[PDB]
Amino acid sequence: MKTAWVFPGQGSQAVGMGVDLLSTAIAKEKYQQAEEILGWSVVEKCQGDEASLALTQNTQPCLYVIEAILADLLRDKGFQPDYVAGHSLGEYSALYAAGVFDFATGLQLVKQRSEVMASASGGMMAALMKFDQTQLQQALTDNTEVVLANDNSPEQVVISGTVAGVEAILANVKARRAVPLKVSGAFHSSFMAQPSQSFAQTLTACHFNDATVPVLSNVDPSPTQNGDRLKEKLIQQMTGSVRWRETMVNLGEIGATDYWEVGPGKVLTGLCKRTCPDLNLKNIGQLDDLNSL
Repeated sequence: MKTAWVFPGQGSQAVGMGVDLLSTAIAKEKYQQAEEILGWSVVEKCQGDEASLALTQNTQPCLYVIEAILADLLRDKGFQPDYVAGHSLGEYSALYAAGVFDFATGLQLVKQRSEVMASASGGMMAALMKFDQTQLQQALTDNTEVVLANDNSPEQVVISGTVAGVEAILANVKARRAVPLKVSGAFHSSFMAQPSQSFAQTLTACHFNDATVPVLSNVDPSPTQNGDRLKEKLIQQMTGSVRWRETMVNLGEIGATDYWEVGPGKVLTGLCKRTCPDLNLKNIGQLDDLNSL
């Protein structure tokens, strides 16, 4: 048996997430750490307005803090990961889970990362479920204003770019539904370049430990544990595509028999269903999940 822990990103947040975790000493502590580092309470913010929670400058550090808490809760129960990965923001949680940086260093990175992306608005992203893979390529080949930002499952991708451009492909690629994401930036595309290049200055000055388990990174989901290759892949992540489909395939084939989504929602196990359906799925995002072992 080999188990992957995978960490969900933006879009998996829901109101009330993490709040039941608060009766554990581990959660209480890290929440207080997050509060001193961030200047606001993650618990309080997770119980706020829905739209407000979805603002990426709230969502990202909220998801990271909760996911790091879940990882440590899992550890305390004795469970340990064989492989880690995370979807966009999730990668940070995965990196913390793998010893690459400590809790606090990670939260500071996430905080800055999410500020950059929140201020780096202008453009737009949309998701496509059940599309003509052929018609997608024609609409994307030679397209300077629209790129592929997530490759999530054979049935699903996310495109990214100018408002005009993304609306176009929407109307002239067979598929529905085709749903604008609740984000207002051209994330995971070259539009993030100038934003991604100041944050990269910050990232390179940060020492990365080697990982205690294999990390499969978004831009290159081949397993590795080298601290410097992982930083390199992470630095590349903000302008680059999330190869999550390939992440799951790599998992299933390098040995992993089980696949645990460590965080709120069912998005990453949902994806795994229609990609590697012979893998065993758990969703660990609530105390109730933890208690069932």
